[PDB]
Amino acid sequence: TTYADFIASGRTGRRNAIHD
Amino acid sequence: AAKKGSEQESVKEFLAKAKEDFLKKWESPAQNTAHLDQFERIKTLGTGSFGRVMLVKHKETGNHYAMKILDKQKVVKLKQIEHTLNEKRILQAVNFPFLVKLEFSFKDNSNLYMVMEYVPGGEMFSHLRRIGRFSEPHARFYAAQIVLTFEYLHSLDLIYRDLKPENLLIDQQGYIQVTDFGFAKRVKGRTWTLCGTPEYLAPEIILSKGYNKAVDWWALGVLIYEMAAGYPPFFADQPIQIYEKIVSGKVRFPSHFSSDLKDLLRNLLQVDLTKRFGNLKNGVNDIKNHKWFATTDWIAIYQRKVEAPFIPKFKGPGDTSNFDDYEEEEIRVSINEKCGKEFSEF
Ligand SMILES: OCc1csc2ccccc12
Repeated sequence: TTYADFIASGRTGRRNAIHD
Repeated sequence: AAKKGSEQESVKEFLAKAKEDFLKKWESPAQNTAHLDQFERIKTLGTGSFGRVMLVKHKETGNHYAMKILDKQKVVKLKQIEHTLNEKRILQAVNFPFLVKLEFSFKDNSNLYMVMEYVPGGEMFSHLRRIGRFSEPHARFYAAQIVLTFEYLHSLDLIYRDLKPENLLIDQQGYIQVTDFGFAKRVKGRTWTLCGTPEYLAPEIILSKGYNKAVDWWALGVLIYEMAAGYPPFFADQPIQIYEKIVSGKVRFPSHFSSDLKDLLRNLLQVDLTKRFGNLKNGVNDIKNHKWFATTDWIAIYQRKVEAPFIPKFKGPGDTSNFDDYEEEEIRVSINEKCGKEFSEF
């Protein structure tokens, strides 16, 4: 499932802004 | 969405008056309205690139606040000088129910400080991840507040540029307060800075095209999707892979998404700027009048008269149990003034 794919991903925690 | 009777005139008059108030403060910003020693530092509520947000207690009144601390030297290294001046000048000038209030600001040899209202209910991010996803009525309630907030901000020629659940706090009434104006900018016409958060970037930002307030409406699309699905419309392990998905022009919706919700999102997650809702002749009204919002009473939302989906747990003043724990660090203040010229207007 897409949900399981998200939960197993490296980006379920707080996401930092980017710059530059 | 095109009709201009009397309700649109009430909106216009409200915005006219709001702009009057804003411009007075925009042109004569508040400055140096407190001092670090007036506050007792309790606990770190969150972190960012150039500093942290700490729960503090104002000694004279006993009020709690959230104090954002920015290390001047780090702001300079990350070339965020002008963005930081933007952030404070804008935040001290705005006034809206769903924007966190700036109560004081000041600086010392080492740091910049913005003391804001403490919003005890925690980040939407924390609640969303824990519960998994919000129901559509739940997501609609939050979404409506962002819609009115962007209507307000954009009318002031502001672009917000960092919408995400991490920046939305739930107050004790269960309503939203937007925090972090680190990328907010007052600009008429195009701007070009590559900034924001990867999952939420509009295609025109990724492709270095020069862009405007329509990027906020794209980000609203991402937010609504993420609230209702439990995950964002474009995710991967690395930002570059995320960008590829964003520019591709393809989006897929969970099977539980209502027909109305999918139609709204197709119009917000629209790569073609001449078709993206929020960016057409009818402006925000194309969004306010979409039938996914047919049950939304916009005035009632603004007046906080609508019953919130949930009310955060509250264990008396100063409690932080709705926030994650962070490693605590010392606020050091050098005996020498750093970066004086750069931040003189702060
Ligand atoms: O999410 C931490 C945070 C950043 S600004 C602010 C304002 C009130 C409560 C928390 C926060």
